[PDB]
Amino acid sequence: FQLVNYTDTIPARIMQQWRTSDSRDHTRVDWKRPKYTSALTYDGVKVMAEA
Amino acid sequence: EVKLLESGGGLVQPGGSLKLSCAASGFDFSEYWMSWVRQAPGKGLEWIGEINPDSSSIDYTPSLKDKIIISRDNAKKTLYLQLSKVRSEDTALYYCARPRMDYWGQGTSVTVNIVLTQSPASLAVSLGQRATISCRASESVDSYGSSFVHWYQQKPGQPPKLLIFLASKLESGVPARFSGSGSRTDFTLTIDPVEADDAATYYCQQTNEDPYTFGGGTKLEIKR
Repeated sequence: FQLVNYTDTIPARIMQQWRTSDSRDHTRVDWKRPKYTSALTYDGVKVMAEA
Repeated sequence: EVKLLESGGGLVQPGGSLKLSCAASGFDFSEYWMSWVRQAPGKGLEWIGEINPDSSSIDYTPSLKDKIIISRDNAKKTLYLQLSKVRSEDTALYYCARPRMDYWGQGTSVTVNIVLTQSPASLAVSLGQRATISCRASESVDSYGSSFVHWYQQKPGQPPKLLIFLASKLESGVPARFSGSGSRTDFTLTIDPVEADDAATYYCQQTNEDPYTFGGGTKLEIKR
C-alpha cells in the first residue's frame, strides 16, 4: 500500500520546499530514504497550525 | 560578515600528529554545522567529513576514519581537526567550511554513478566580455524541481568561494557578474562582465545523491 508516492503537485511542491530549505544553509540527519511517519508528522503540525 | 580563518598548517613529519584549528567570526557556530574537505594539488576536492554544533554526530568518509578526528568548541567558536600517522597522501590543502549561508574558509596546506564533465577544459576571454561554461551530468541531478548543483571558483593559493548556489541563485557578497541556467542534464554558468580578478578554476559540484562528486576543473584565462 502507498499513502504518499511523492509525485502529486502539492506533495511535490512540499518536497521542493524542504529540498530548498535543505539547500539554503543546513538541516539535521539526512534523507533520500524517506518515511511516511515524517509525512504524518509534517501534516499533523500543519493540522495544529491551522487549528 | 561571515569569516573563517584556518591555522596550524605547514609542514609535519611522517608518522606524527597534527592539529589544525579553524576560528569563525561574524556568525553563531553553536547552531551552524561545520565541514572539512581536502583537496590534492592539481586534483579535485575530497570531503573529509562534517560535524554538528552539539558535537553529537561527526560523520566522515568510510576510507579515512582511522586517521581523522573532528571536534569543535562553541564557546570559542573554533573547529579542530586532528590527524595521526600522516602519509605521503596527506600533503594536501584542507578547508573548513560552513554548512553547505554556504561559505568556505581559506584552509591550510599540509606537506609531509554521476559523472560531471566540464566544458571546455581551458578558455581565454577578454576583459568586460561574457564567458560560458557548460557542465554535463551522467545521472539526473534534478530533485523536487530544484537542481542541487553549486558552482565555485578556486584560484592558486585561494580557496573555492561558493559563487552560484542551486543553479539559479547568486550568493551574497559576490557581485552581479555570474548567472546560472540549465536543465536536468546540462548546466551553464555565464560571466558578464569579465574582470581580471576572475581568472581561476571553475568547478561545478552536485551533491544530490551518493557519492558527492566534484567537477573536473575549468581554468579561466584573461586576455590582454
